[PDB]
Amino acid sequence: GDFLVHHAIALGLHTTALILVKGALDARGSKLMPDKKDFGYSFPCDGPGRGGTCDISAWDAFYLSMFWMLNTIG
Amino acid sequence: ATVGFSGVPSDFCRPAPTAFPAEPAGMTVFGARGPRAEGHRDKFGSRHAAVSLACAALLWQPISQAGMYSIDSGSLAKKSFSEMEVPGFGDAKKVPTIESFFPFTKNGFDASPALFGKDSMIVFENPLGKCGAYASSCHTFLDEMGDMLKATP
Amino acid sequence: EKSASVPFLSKPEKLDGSMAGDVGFDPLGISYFIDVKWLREAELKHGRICMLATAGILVQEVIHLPGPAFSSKFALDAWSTAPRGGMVQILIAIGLIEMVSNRFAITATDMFANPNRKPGDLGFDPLSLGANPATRAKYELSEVIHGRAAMMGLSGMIHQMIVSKQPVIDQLLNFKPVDA
Amino acid sequence: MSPSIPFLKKPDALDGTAAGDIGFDPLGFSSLADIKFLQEAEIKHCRIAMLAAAGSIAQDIFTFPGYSALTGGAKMTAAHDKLVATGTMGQILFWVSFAEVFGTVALFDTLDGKRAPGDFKFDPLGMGKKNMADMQLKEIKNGRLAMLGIAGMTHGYFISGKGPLELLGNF
Amino acid sequence: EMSKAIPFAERPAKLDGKIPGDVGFDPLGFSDYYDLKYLREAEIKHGRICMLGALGWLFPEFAKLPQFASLSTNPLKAATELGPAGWAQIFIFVGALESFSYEKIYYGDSAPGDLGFDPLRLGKNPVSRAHYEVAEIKNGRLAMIGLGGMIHHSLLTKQGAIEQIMSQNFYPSGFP
Amino acid sequence: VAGLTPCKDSKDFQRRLDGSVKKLKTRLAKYEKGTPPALALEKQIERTQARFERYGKAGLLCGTDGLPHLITDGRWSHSGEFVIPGLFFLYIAGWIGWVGRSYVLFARESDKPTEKEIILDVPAALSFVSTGFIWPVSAFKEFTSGNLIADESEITVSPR
Amino acid sequence: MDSNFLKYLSTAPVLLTVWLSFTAGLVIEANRFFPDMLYFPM
Amino acid sequence: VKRGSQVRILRKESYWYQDVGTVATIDTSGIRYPVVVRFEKVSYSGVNTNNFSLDEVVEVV
Amino acid sequence: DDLAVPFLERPPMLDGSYAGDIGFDPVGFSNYFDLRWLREAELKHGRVCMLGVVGFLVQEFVTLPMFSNGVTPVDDFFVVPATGLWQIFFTIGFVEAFSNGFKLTPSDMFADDRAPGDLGFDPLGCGKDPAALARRQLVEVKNGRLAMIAFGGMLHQQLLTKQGVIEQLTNFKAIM
Ligand code: CLA
Ligand code: KC2
Ligand SMILES: CC1=C(C#C/C(C)=C/C=C/C(C)=C/C=C/C=C(C)/C=C/C=C(\C)C#CC2=C(C)C[C@@H](O)CC2(C)C)C(C)(C)C[C@H](O)C1
Ligand SMILES: CC1=C(C#C/C(C)=C/C=C/C(C)=C/C=C/C=C(C)/C=C/C=C(\C)C#CC2=C(C)C[C@@H](O)CC2(C)C)C(C)(C)C[C@H](O)C1
Ligand SMILES: CC1=C(C#C/C(C)=C/C=C/C(C)=C/C=C/C=C(C)/C=C/C=C(\C)C#CC2=C(C)C[C@@H](O)CC2(C)C)C(C)(C)C[C@H](O)C1
Ligand SMILES: CC1=CCCC(C)(C)[C@H]1/C=C/C(C)=C/C=C/C(C)=C/C=C/C=C(C)/C=C/C=C(C)/C=C/C1=C(C)CCCC1(C)C
Ligand SMILES: CCCCCCCCCCCCO[C@H]1O[C@H](CO)[C@@H](O[C@H]2O[C@H](CO)[C@@H](O)[C@H](O)[C@H]2O)[C@H](O)[C@H]1O
Ligand code: SF4
Repeated sequence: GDFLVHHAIALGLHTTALILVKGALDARGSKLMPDKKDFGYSFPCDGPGRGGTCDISAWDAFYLSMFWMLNTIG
Repeated sequence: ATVGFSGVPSDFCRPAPTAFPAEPAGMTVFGARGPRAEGHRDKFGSRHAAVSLACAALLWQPISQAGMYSIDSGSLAKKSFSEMEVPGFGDAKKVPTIESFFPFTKNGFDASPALFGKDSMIVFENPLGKCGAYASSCHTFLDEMGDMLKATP
Repeated sequence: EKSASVPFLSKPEKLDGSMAGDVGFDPLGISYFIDVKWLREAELKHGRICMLATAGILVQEVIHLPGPAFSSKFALDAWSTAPRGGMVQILIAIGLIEMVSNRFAITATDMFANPNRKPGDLGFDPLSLGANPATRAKYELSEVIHGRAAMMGLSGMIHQMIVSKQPVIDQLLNFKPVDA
Repeated sequence: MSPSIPFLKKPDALDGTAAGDIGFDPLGFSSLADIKFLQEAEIKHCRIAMLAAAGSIAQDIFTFPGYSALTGGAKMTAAHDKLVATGTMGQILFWVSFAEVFGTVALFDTLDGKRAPGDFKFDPLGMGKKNMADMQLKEIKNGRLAMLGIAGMTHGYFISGKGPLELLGNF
Repeated sequence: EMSKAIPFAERPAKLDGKIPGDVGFDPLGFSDYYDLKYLREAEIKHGRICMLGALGWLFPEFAKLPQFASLSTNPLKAATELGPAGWAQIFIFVGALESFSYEKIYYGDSAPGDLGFDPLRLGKNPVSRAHYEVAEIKNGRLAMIGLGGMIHHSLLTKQGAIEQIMSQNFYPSGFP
Repeated sequence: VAGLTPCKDSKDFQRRLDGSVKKLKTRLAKYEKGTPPALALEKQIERTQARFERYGKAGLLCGTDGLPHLITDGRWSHSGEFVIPGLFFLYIAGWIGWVGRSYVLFARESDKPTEKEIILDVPAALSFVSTGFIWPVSAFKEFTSGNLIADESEITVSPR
Repeated sequence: MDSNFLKYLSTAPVLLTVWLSFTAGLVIEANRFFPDMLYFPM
Repeated sequence: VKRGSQVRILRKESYWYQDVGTVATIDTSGIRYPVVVRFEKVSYSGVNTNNFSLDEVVEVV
Repeated sequence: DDLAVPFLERPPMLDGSYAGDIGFDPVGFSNYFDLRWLREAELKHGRVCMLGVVGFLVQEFVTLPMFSNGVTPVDDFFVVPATGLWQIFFTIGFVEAFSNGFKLTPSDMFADDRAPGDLGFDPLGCGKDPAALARRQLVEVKNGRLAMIAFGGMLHQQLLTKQGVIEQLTNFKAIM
């Protein structure tokens, strides 16, 4: 049981790190919005133009990582 | 459409050579027909293979019955080469010998000049026994068919 | 226009009669989607293995190698009683044989990459019996028909042995019809 | 047509020059195998079977001292088994194999066309210097007869437990 | 065009047969990807390691240094028994030797495996030098194979190679 | 033995077997003999007994709870618990991935790759499926020939 | 058979359903004839 | 780079950065981004064509 | 002129230059290996076996004061000190190395194209004349072959009967 819950904790840490690291590294730009640094850290979106750009910010990466961090600590 | 299993990598977009080696027509007994270096068939042809195999069999004949044979006691007695002790090799008084290459006795195989020996011999079991195709003590397939044809409900 | 083996069905388009044993038998049309070269290679391999299988099932019932491990008239029992290490050795040797005989071309994408590679021709002719053009066609037809007959015979032998739980010759000599 | 089988056509691989060639090959083994290999095999079988039949008859007639003691009076294949246990058959097989290595070399020189099948150039007394074709026909005919004869002797021994002459005496 | 080792396969592009120990054997094409000089140096070093290892797998079974008489004839058991201090000294000696290799690989160019060690001057004759290069490569390969086999046989039987041969327990009883 | 006891000689394992069999027998007591329910429950009892006996003889280790535990550390005495099954998986998974990649490239070099990806060319797909059996040597051959790994300058990447 | 019908059978969802049903049958029959295999037998 | 030639894109903001396209036309009038490149891969916006400068495209071998 | 095996062709590589050549090579080792190396091996074996036959004869009657006498010459080897055996082995190794000029392998043994079996050993100058040189080359090769066979026979019969050669001849007992 400890083994299984430990690997659950490993999953949680790795996924929270995934969200946060992706947000940090794509904060300056991505293929969808290659000029994100111009818009900053916590802009709402870039519109429905290129198929939809909801939650395309590093602030949004933080916002999702906070659900995952609450899941892991739980 | 595409016919699958063509065997041609270009059809499936897989890497392949551009010039394929031609197939010579030379055969070596106990070998294969295919591309070989020059003089390979001449040097290592069917003659080479067969004569080497004959030499191998002739060398097997001593090996199969390998062992120190002595008539000092008055009768031919065989003793494993492992028994002999060799000087000048420190702790290892007894050293590997031909029995290491050919452990016939360990597996309980009685080798002989010909492959098999008396103790380890091919077993021929007669399948027929005392059966006959028809009207015999054993009930054969033909007997079954006959009995069914002559059966009474 | 119509197949020779099955008159009411049309002749399989991909079967042009060049291959030995070709009677236009392909009712399900496998040759349309599978290369006939691959199919014939597989057919010859299966036929050769089943030729050897029938010969072995029939022979090792009467003649065995020395030893209790090899003493088994029933072939399905021999499968289990024979030394497991020996059987694994046979498996590894078959793998190496496939690799070397096919010359590293053992996949559906590369088997016939060389134009010289012909279906079922692995370069196996130790005694050079196939170098005579006059008898080569007859030998090819004989090989194909033998492979087919041996495949059917091996299948029948295996399942009749499953049923009767007795060797093939022993069954035929002491036949006992199936009851439940 | 074939002189031996009038209603069958002459086997192609059989030109008729070879000793003992009467066009007898109804099953066409010559069309399958190299006729030089087949001729070498036939001559080998001929010589071995002639020696075997003569040895059977001469063993019925006489037995060397010591061998009778070792074999316990056994005959034919029973003598083979007893003397295999003794070790004599091992010596015979070793030296026959030594001969057969050079036999393999000679077989491949035959297959290369350099040597006539069965020709080991062994004629110390020079018997084969007056009509070699006649002597070859005699050898082949005697070898075929001896193959059949050794078959008969060995299988009569299997039937009865008796050697050739002893069988002919009792029967 | 055709490989010597595999007559039915095309010769590897990088292996043209000029380098010592080359018979065109590269079925998986390591030479195409990895640096051939590095591969040759690694092969030579492995061959030397395993030549010494194969010699030392059997030497203690024949004679032992008086200090290590008690240590087992099984090389693995002897390794366990030696103790941290002797192993540390061996490690320091090996690292001092490997410092020269480090220098020759990362800060120098030279023939693969050439560390300047030829005290007896046996490599001055070019023909003997070529024979010795090929012999070193091939003996190293044979030693690699033999020492791998020896390590696994010791794992199975828990005995030395000569002891295993003499007792004729050539065959396994399962995993250890 | 590592930290636990063999399951073949564990009172907890025996108690679990007894409990399962007793539950099944209690369920069986309310059904007439020879009826389909009785036969099904008897077969369940036989299967339970066979499973427990096989687990006992397999050499599995069982804890205080009476349930088999797996030693997935690399120990050869317990290879059949994780390593050999893991090797079988890796074989099958590499087969699947190799054949999928081969078909992707095949469709890439077609007249309509998207059409080949939604409506498959099952002859070629089966060809690749067959090829997938030597995927380890094939994949390594691709890697060494340089057809597997793409160059850094030939893969699209976002701006920094 | 109609080539259009064969293409329809070759469509992605049909092939996925057939292949996964075949795989499920394989696993189910493996567990039916060799049940309760928690380990590779060694 | 000429017409009907494979060119790899070097514009970092481009959906096809370090990707290959086919030059459809090169305008010699003197506009800022003369070359026109057509791609098989469609972008997020759904366009498979773009205008590039001569310094943002490199011919492939 | 006469061929050893009349029914086999004269081997291509045996042209009669070497002494004792009667076209005897049915298995054709000359077609695979260098005839110079083969003749060097033949002469070395023949010389070792000539000395070995003389040693078998002498050892059974005469024993050096320092050593103890075994029952048979083959057993004399086991009776003698091991360090003495090792000294003899190493002296033979040094003799071989010096005589071959540290060219001991097929690659370089004949790099100077020295005649096979010609190690420059003629202290008494018995080989000065030419015709005597040829006749004695034939005598040497024939005697070496005969001594090879004779040494094999003596070794094996001594191992079997556990008696010296002359002792066996004087008291001959059939094996069975
Ligand atoms: C019955 C038990 C079971 C089940 C139902 C699954 C199910 C799954 N496993 Mg598997 N797995 C199992 C046992 C099982 N596993 C065991 C016992 C092991 C230990 C060896 C693994 C080890 C394993 C790994 C290492 C991975 C999976 C993955 C997966 C998932 C995707 C597999 C896939 O897409 O294949 C189709 C195949 C492909 C798409 C090809 C690429 C991926 C495969 C696995 C590569 C195989 C070859 C490669 C050289 C291996 C390198 C491994 C190394 C880096 C550690 C899937 C849910 C994958 C996953 O979770 O990815 C996120 C994955 O990467 N499994
Ligand atoms: C090719 C043959 C050969 C050569 C060329 C050769 C040359 C030299 C030289 C000069 C280079 C010296 C200086 C020298 C010295 C010693 N030799 Mg030696 N020797 C040869 C052969 C044997 C044998 C067979 C034995 C032997 C021995 C000894 C002992 C010790 C004796 C003892 O232990 O009392 C000593 C001191 C005996 C021995 O070690 O016995 C256990 C012993 O049996 N030697 N030996
Ligand atoms: C190729 C080649 C060579 C070769 C070779 C070799 C070794 C060739 C070997 C060929 C072999 C072994 C052929 C075997 C064929 C067997 C058949 C057709 C069986 C049919 C059984 C049937 C119908 C049945 C049945 C039955 C069933 C099921 C039910 C039963 O109640 C009844 C019954 C038993 C009748 C060599 C080595 C010479 C080299 C040469 O250079 C090239
Ligand atoms: C090479 C060569 C030379 C030579 C030589 C040598 C050594 C030649 C040796 C020749 C030999 C031994 C010939 C033997 C032939 C035997 C036959 C035909 C047997 C037939 C048996 C039959 C028909 C029978 C039978 C029977 C059967 C079936 C069953 C029995 O119940 C009944 C019965 C007995 C009737 C010399 C040395 C001269 C030098 C020369 O320069 C060249
Ligand atoms: C550089 C240089 C120098 C030098 C030097 C030196 C010191 C060179 C030393 C070289 C050495 C020690 C080479 C050792 C090779 C050993 C091998 C090939 C073993 C193979 C074993 C096998 C195949 C096996 C096996 C087996 C296995 C696995 C299973 C067993 O059941 C059976 C068996 C036993 C058969 C010096 C110092 C002179 C200076 C000079 O200026 C040049
Ligand atoms: C660190 C540690 C942990 C636990 C064990 C121990 C305490 C000993 C310690 C040390 C372990 C060590 C040093 C292990 C080393 C393992 C070694 C050296 C293994 C060697 C494996 C070698 C193998 C397969 C070789 C396979 C060769 C093959 C097919 C050859 C086949 C071939 C043939 C037959 C014909 C020509 C072509 C080709 C391919 C060359
Ligand atoms: C000749 C040198 C070749 C070196 C390369 C060998 C590499 C791989 C060798 C693997 C070990 C051999 O495999 C072996 O394990 C089996 C385990 O049941 C043995 O199994 C059997 O073997 C012996 C008879 O041969 C019996 O006395 C054993 O009691 C029995 O377990 C087989 O003898 C053989 O199959
Ligand atoms: S839905 Fe997504 S995209 Fe549309 S507006 Fe709200 S956030 Fe921006």
